[PDB]
Amino acid sequence: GSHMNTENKSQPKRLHVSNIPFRFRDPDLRQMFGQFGKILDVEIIFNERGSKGFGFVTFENSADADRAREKLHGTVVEGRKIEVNNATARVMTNKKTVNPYTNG
RNA sequence: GGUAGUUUUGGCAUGACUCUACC
Repeated sequence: GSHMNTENKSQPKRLHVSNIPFRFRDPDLRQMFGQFGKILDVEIIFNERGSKGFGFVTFENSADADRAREKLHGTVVEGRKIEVNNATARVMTNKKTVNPYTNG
């Protein structure tokens, strides 16, 4: 038995990226990662301080995601050697608290 | 109900609350 299966959870894959500049944004990220396959979404982590030093990227499927991972893992950008990984199970994401449109 | 910004406190280590808008 397992916590999930590849029957309904997902279609794309997702990639953690560490040690990136605090001065990168979602378009600065996808510019490097998109040379291996189509980006579908991007995420950056925020205490207050901007980027918590890492971000994530969403790729059209795993067989093009892992190409970026084996290539960009160890690349130094603005002097900082980045890591590239599979993402590992998000928080209870709930940026949908209230709006007039939600029911009436 | 569907999407984006306003801006960092500073290298934090696998995820985001919070603020301002649009719809």
